[PDB]
Amino acid sequence: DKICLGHHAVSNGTKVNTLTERGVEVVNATETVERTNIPRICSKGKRTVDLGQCGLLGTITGPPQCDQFLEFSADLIIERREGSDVCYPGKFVNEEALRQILRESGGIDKEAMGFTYSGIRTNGATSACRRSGSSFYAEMKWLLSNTDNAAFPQMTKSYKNTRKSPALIVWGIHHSVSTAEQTKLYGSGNKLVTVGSSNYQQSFVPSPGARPQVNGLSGRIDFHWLMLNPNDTVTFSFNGAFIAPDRASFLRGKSMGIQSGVQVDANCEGDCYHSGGTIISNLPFQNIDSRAVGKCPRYVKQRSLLLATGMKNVPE
Amino acid sequence: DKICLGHHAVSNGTKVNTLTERGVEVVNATETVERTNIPRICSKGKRTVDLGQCGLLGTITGPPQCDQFLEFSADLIIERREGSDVCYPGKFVNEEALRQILRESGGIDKEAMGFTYSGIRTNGATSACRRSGSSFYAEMKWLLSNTDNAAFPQMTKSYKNTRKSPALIVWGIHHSVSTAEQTKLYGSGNKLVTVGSSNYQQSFVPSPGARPQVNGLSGRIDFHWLMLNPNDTVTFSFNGAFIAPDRASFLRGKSMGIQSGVQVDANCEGDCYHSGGTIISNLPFQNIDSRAVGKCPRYVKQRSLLLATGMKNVPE
Amino acid sequence: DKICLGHHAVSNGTKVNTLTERGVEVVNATETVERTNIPRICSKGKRTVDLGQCGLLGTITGPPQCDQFLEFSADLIIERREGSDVCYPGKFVNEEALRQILRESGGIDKEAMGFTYSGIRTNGATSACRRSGSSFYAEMKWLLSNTDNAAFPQMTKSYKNTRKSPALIVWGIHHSVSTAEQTKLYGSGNKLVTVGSSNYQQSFVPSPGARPQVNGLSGRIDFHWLMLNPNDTVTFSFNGAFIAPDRASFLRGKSMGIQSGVQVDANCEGDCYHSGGTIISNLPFQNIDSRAVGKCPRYVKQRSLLLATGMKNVPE
Amino acid sequence: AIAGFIENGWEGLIDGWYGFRHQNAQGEGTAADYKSTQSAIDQITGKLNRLIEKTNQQFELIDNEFNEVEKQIGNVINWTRDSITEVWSYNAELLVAMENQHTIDLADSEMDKLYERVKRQLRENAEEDGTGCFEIFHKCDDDCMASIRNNTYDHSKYREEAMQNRI
Amino acid sequence: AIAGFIENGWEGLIDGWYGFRHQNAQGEGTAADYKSTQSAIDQITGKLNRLIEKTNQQFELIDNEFNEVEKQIGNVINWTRDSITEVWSYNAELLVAMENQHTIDLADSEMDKLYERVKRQLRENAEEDGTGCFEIFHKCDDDCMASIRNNTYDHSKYREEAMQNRI
Amino acid sequence: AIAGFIENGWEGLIDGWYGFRHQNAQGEGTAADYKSTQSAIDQITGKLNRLIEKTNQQFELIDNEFNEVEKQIGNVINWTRDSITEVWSYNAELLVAMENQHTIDLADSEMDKLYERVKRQLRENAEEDGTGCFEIFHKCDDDCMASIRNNTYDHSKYREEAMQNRI
Ligand SMILES: CC(=O)N[C@H]1[C@H](O[C@@H]2[C@@H](O)[C@H](O)O[C@H](CO)[C@@H]2O)O[C@H](CO[C@]2(C(=O)O)C[C@H](O)[C@@H](NC(C)=O)[C@H]([C@H](O)[C@H](O)CO)O2)[C@@H](O)[C@@H]1O[C@@H]1O[C@H](CO)[C@H](O)[C@H](O)[C@H]1O
Ligand SMILES: *[C@@H]1O[C@H](CO[C@@H]2O[C@@H](C)[C@@H](O)[C@@H](O)[C@@H]2O)[C@@H](O[C@@H]2O[C@H](CO)[C@@H](O[C@@H]3O[C@H](CO)[C@@H](O)[C@H](O)[C@@H]3O)[C@H](O)[C@H]2NC(C)=O)[C@H](O)[C@H]1NC(C)=O
Ligand SMILES: *[C@@H]1O[C@H](CO[C@@H]2O[C@@H](C)[C@@H](O)[C@@H](O)[C@@H]2O)[C@@H](O[C@@H]2O[C@H](CO)[C@@H](O[C@@H]3O[C@H](CO)[C@@H](O)[C@H](O)[C@@H]3O)[C@H](O)[C@H]2NC(C)=O)[C@H](O)[C@H]1NC(C)=O
Ligand SMILES: *[C@@H]1O[C@H](CO[C@@H]2O[C@@H](C)[C@@H](O)[C@@H](O)[C@@H]2O)[C@@H](O[C@@H]2O[C@H](CO)[C@@H](O[C@@H]3O[C@H](CO)[C@@H](O)[C@H](O)[C@@H]3O)[C@H](O)[C@H]2NC(C)=O)[C@H](O)[C@H]1NC(C)=O
Ligand SMILES: *[C@@H]1O[C@H](CO)[C@@H](O[C@@H]2O[C@H](CO)[C@@H](O[C@@H]3O[C@H](CO)[C@@H](O)[C@H](O)[C@@H]3O)[C@H](O)[C@H]2NC(C)=O)[C@H](O)[C@H]1NC(C)=O
Ligand SMILES: *[C@@H]1O[C@H](CO)[C@@H](O[C@@H]2O[C@H](CO)[C@@H](O[C@@H]3O[C@H](CO)[C@@H](O)[C@H](O)[C@@H]3O)[C@H](O)[C@H]2NC(C)=O)[C@H](O)[C@H]1NC(C)=O
Ligand SMILES: *[C@@H]1O[C@H](CO)[C@@H](O[C@@H]2O[C@H](CO)[C@@H](O[C@@H]3O[C@H](CO)[C@@H](O)[C@H](O)[C@@H]3O)[C@H](O)[C@H]2NC(C)=O)[C@H](O)[C@H]1NC(C)=O
Ligand SMILES: *[C@@H]1O[C@H](CO)[C@@H](O)[C@H](O)[C@H]1NC(C)=O
Ligand SMILES: *[C@@H]1O[C@H](CO)[C@@H](O)[C@H](O)[C@H]1NC(C)=O
Ligand SMILES: *[C@@H]1O[C@H](CO)[C@@H](O)[C@H](O)[C@H]1NC(C)=O
Ligand SMILES: [Ca+2]
Ligand SMILES: [Ca+2]
Ligand SMILES: [Ca+2]
Repeated sequence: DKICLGHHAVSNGTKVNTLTERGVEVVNATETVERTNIPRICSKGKRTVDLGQCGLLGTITGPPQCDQFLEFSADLIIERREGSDVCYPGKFVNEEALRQILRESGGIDKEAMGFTYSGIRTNGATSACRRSGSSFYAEMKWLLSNTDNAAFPQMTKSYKNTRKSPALIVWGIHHSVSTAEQTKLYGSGNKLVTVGSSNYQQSFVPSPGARPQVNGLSGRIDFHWLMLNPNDTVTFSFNGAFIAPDRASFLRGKSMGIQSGVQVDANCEGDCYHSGGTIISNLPFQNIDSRAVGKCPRYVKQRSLLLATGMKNVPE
Repeated sequence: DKICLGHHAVSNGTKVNTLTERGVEVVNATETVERTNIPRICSKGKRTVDLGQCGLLGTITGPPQCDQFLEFSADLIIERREGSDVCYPGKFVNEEALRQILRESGGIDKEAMGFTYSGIRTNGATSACRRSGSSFYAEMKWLLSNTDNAAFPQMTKSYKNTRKSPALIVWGIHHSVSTAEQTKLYGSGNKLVTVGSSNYQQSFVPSPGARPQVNGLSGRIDFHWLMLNPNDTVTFSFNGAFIAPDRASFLRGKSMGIQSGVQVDANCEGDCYHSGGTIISNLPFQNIDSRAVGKCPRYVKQRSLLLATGMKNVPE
Repeated sequence: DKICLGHHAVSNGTKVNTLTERGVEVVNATETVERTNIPRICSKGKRTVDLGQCGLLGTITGPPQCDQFLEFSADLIIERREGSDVCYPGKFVNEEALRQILRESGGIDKEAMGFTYSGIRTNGATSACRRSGSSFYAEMKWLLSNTDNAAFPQMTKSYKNTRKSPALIVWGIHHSVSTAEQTKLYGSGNKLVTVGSSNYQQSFVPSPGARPQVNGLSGRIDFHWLMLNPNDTVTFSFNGAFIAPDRASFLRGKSMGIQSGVQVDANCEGDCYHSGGTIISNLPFQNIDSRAVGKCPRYVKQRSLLLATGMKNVPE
Repeated sequence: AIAGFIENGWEGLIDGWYGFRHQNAQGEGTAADYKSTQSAIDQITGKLNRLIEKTNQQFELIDNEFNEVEKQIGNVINWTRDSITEVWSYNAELLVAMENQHTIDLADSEMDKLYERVKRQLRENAEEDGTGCFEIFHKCDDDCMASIRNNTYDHSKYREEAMQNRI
Repeated sequence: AIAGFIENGWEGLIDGWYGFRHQNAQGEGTAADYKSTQSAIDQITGKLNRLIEKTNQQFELIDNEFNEVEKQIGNVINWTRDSITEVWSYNAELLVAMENQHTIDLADSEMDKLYERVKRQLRENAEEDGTGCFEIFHKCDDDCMASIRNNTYDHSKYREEAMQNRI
Repeated sequence: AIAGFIENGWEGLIDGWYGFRHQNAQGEGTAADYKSTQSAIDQITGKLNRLIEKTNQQFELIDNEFNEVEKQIGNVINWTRDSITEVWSYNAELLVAMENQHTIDLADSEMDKLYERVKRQLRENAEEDGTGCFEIFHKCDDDCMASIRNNTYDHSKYREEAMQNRI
């Protein structure tokens, strides 16, 4: 008469690794590295802005593509490959720093800067910024001499930040195709743009010069920016080639921004995104994308690491 | 008749975590994450310099606040929120790189550069740099035309580094409020400052322009620097708007620098500091401050992680 | 009558550490941190280029030292302390970014840019770039006025990138010793060089000014570069002080680059290098050099960490 | 033909991780031990609760997929990211390797504890056969078998008879 | 009413981590075993010596609390610092969890070693009661109890008598 | 004068990690057990295979030994590199410490398994002497010794005689 002690086993054992052995079979195991991707941006519970053809920096200058977003609010901001910050050719200087500020901004609130003008045209426009015909950046003013060739009066305009938050200020310098074009617009003589705050003075010179047509134009407007602090003033002195801001921007609160090439989906909830979708997982690791952002499992190199959830499998 | 084997237990057991269980009780446990802060800068055994109202970069240019420190020696250097590098308004370009060099410098030793001058004033001063009335940076010279409006002779001055260490060289460009002011000081015409070494040539233009009054002045002097190597020469060519160095600086040896808002205490010894004091601990981890510097326990997110120093507690 | 169970032991036990004890003796142990260095660059199986006196950036501009490498191919590229990118004094702006691009380039293939010229000398040369007497950078052209003092015609030259890869474009600005020298070469008047692509416009001004003689010359030619994208055009407008490219460069494929002060050895194979040689090891860690590159054991601080490969040693 | 854990596991045991298999005059029978099963499961469940953790730390883009950042900073960023990836990849391989070794040894250790507990219930009435079974040296009906299982077997009741049979 | 480690720990044992509790005609008595206590303590002390280590590596500010650095580099620095903090936070949770598992098992393992040592001193003169005690099958006075404790008990002296009593 | 593993190791055992040492009328003899040796070696070999791994990740220079990079970025690079070095230095110290503790316990654990296996072959014919040996209570010639070693000893053959001798 006899009694034995034993333990269970199965025919479907799974291999795992241990400190001592590769592929020891165990009764049960679970994956620890996430491979499963949802090819959508799971946006449920978040105020989402899909910027589409609008590039994020354009929300500040306002080319036509960005008209809907000049004062956007968002918890989650999605940039797209097709988005351009620009209508008239050019770019932002320090673009990426600025992009990063706007991605976590919560959105932006615009405020008028109060500049007005005498002795000059203010209606500079281009066929590259198309609204109801030729137009320009919604938040800027292309200042020009009162007539072709005529002298551009030396000017000063200042703006003080009344609010309790730093104001994003932006301006542009116009780089003409030829000193001859730069004279038609702003008159002959050397052109200079001085931009002074308390914690910032800098000069900018238009560098006219031939260059490839982009959109059929060889001009460039390049944008510069600075943070003006509460109670600080920014002063602008110039005799031409200046693209003046109409409005300043204040950051709303908190957001996260991503870049992506897949559809939004307001039904699924997610907190970890990457260009190709959303990683929904409690697993501690993932092998989908090293640049995933949000609250994420840690990216690892391996596709799989099985964690034993049962004992060694010793079948007969 | 019988003998039993047992082990001890207590009523005051402490909970800890293991690979398998949260809150298993053990007989004794010790903390592993340091939470205890000393709200003083424990400086015992170190030559300490509390810079007070003197900003670290001012030790090189010498505004009034920094007069005591023009040739300071230190093992430990403390910066304070109230410190300004500046008397006349402006700033250092590449400031943070330079700050980092001075924090580990051990201090500085000044050496005369040997410049002398003819046909110009050398006594440029301002009410913003107050000593016995109007004055200027101790280590620089504000060069001006010999009289109001008069022409500033084009000049060259060179200085060779005789020592076996790199010399910190500093100079400044004066940015006037208006081209009219820049003429009063240095005469009409365009102004240019060329600064040549063997491994460095660069140009600097004053950009005069209106800007907010800081201390009632709209001028700015912005400081630039370079490391001149042993046996190298630096040459300065200019016709105005130049703030010339009188002395060059050599780094003494080794120091560590911190930023802080609490009192020095030469009685306690410490090697790990942060703005709010000193972390004295052998624990391997701390949850006080992620930016702690010196020789420190590693910052972790958790407030507490108890390490069992006794067996499982199994009371009856 | 009796039987005992035992295990082996030895007199030559080695000490190791455990979670609980320092220096427990075990029967056998193996090192886990690599200390053994081979003082050669083990290059077997790789197309190696030892650049010698040629600095890596010179392969693009072609000073005499680099004549053999203007179109080099390599899997492994070795830079040396003695290498200079330069014959006429100066330097590359953004040098390190560019160096990093060329280290992983695989080498470079040059293509003519097709510029030709009228009304100017093209034969600018210097005794500092010595071939069969005075010469210049092989891949550039020092443009000068047709005769001493004479006016330098304002010019434009453009080049389009026909290939499917980005083209490395390089040019140079000449900084003369004095405005008097800059007039001899390029005539009086202000000099300006505008360099436009679609994604890049920038101005450059020669800043003439006295500075130390390097090689007996106080001139400097400083080199700038940009990546021109497939199908893009770069345009150059200038009236002097321009050092024009003759050829553009395309990166061949893949390479790794190192810096080193020891001999090449095409007999031993290696994948982990540092300035002082090659680390050949399967050990997971090394204590030779923290800046080792290639496929390497991870650098650790400790010289030794023994891993027990036998049981506790309990001798009688 | 009945054997214990030293030889191998039991495919037929589906109500539990550990069990008893007996042979008497009334035949063969298998039954799960609930306590030692649960102990094991709860320790595994405790591993899972600890390893299925979410970081509460949010990370943001420092990099740009559409418009590449300046090359120097990009190379520093990539180096940093790759270094971190090496660290986590090593941590994750180690975590799983180590936890698996521990899980396996833990389960074996519960088996041993049950065996040892029965050995001590049986006292001087049974002998270890070497395969994880006890040869019981008295008649043990289904009720005596059940009493070994539920920890109520009183070795005194059978001692006299069993010690006599062991000689 | 006397029981051993299988049941629970002893609040009354204050001179040591492990001990002996006996019951004979002269009554009850408890005494610490010094050797097994010290063994355990020294292993724990060895953990502490290893975990109470100081880094000899000095780190300096790359950041500025008073005058914020340029935003791009600041964001790279913060990302790097936060990544490192994640690594260390995970390392520290793991270190403690693992060391605690080991410490607990280690202490249990010393208890087992002592029990096993006594079992082997007693040879055929005693039986395991199942709670961590031995029923000794001969008269064992305070002096015989002390001899078990200090490892001088000679099982031959009592064998004849004990084996007879076990039947 | 013959003793087992509880006392110490055997310098004379060179054909293996574990062994048998016997004493009978024909004298003393030592022999290696192959299976338990190999088991141990293979588990160690498995550690080595896992720890002697090469990273397949390539790293490039971000830094310059000949012409020092700009100071701000250099300081960020050095900080990052030093932080990573701390992480790896801690990982490597921990890896070795932990693997060594495990290797040692593993080897001890194979010794115990062999001892336990022999104890169970011998059944009621031998007693533990306390030093890792069994006093065998019948005549055991070189052939009976070899049968214990190769796992063919049939305890029934000698039981009658051995149990009689134990009294
Ligand atoms: C006093 C004198 O004659 N100075 C000349 C100077 O003197 C040395 C040589 O005479 C000696 O034999 O060799 C060493 C070389 O180590 C001395 O330089 O030489 C300079 C350098 O000039 C060249 C050169 O690079 O070799 C001649 C080239 O043809 C020229 N390249 C051009 C025109 O594109 C080149 C350039 O002018 C500079 O590199 C641009 O910065 O120089 C020679 O220029 C000296 O002549 C004096 O020049 C100065 C201007 O600094 C002034 O006009 C004086 O009146 C003139 O004597
Ligand atoms: C080893 O084996 C068991 C049993 O597996 C199964 O039995 C047969 C019918 C097979 O032909 C298989 O198809 C089947 O998996 C595993 O446990 C079982 O897991 C399955 C799959 O996850 C469970 O399936 C359920 O199916 C429905 C879908 O119709 C879901 O909604 C349920 O929530 C659930 O997923 C099943 O419940 C479960 N069966 C039992 C009796 O427990 C076991 O997981 C496996 N080992 C490993 C490592 O996977
Ligand atoms: C579990 O409990 C013990 C005993 O606790 C003590 O007993 C009672 C009076 C309680 O009411 C408690 O208040 C009291 O602590 C702990 O060991 C004891 O720790 C204390 C506190 O650290 C020690 O006190 C000393 O205090 C003076 C300061 O006046 C110091 O200078 C001494 O160096 C020392 O710290 C005391 O030595 C110690 N007592 C004994 C008998 O060992 C035990 O640590 C605790 N467990 C845990 C995890 O804390
Ligand atoms: C502990 O001890 C053994 C044996 O040690 C040795 O015996 C004597 C002759 C001594 O004077 C020692 O010099 C000698 O090591 C070690 O194993 C032995 O290691 C040696 C050296 O690594 C092995 O040498 C190999 O054999 C060829 C033949 O010449 C060499 O050229 C090769 O380079 C190769 O390494 C040798 O095979 C081996 N001997 C035996 C009998 O196993 C053992 O490593 C050591 N353990 C520790 C941890 O120190
Ligand atoms: C084999 O192991 C797997 C994985 O460890 C087991 O699946 C897991 O089972 C647990 C326990 O049921 C699941 O917990 C579930 O999660 C939530 C929270 O409690 C709840 O909604 C569910 O009711 C349940 O409690 C766990 O999620 C699940 N994990 C996975 C990845 O599927 C499985 O039980 C094991 N198989 C066998 C046959 O034992
Ligand atoms: C509960 O556990 C802790 C272990 O963390 C015990 O406290 C520690 O006791 C040890 C041994 O006394 C202390 O070591 C000491 O080191 C100092 C400085 O190096 C030295 O001067 C002392 O003489 C001593 O050797 C250790 O510092 C101390 N740790 C802490 C954090 O207080 C404690 O004794 C345990 N309690 C009981 C009741 O056992
Ligand atoms: C003491 O431990 C050392 C190190 O663990 C042992 O040396 C090692 O022995 C193994 C084989 O037993 C070696 O594997 C070998 O790989 C090489 C090349 O990859 C191959 O050519 C061989 O035929 C073999 O398979 C391993 O390389 C070697 N390691 C070192 C660092 O030398 C040794 O066995 C132990 N000593 C004793 C006496 O047991
Ligand atoms: C940085 O990494 C990305 C992939 O994540 C790659 O496409 C990019 O080229 C890398 N930069 C360099 C300079 O190798
Ligand atoms: C970097 O971290 C600090 C806190 O350590 C925070 O105050 C600062 O704003 C961060 N920088 C950015 C740009 O988000
Ligand atoms: C960075 O480290 C190197 C050695 O690895 C050292 O020589 C250099 O001084 C360091 N950089 C700075 C800016 O202190
Ligand atoms: Ca508004
Ligand atoms: Ca001095
Ligand atoms: Ca070609």
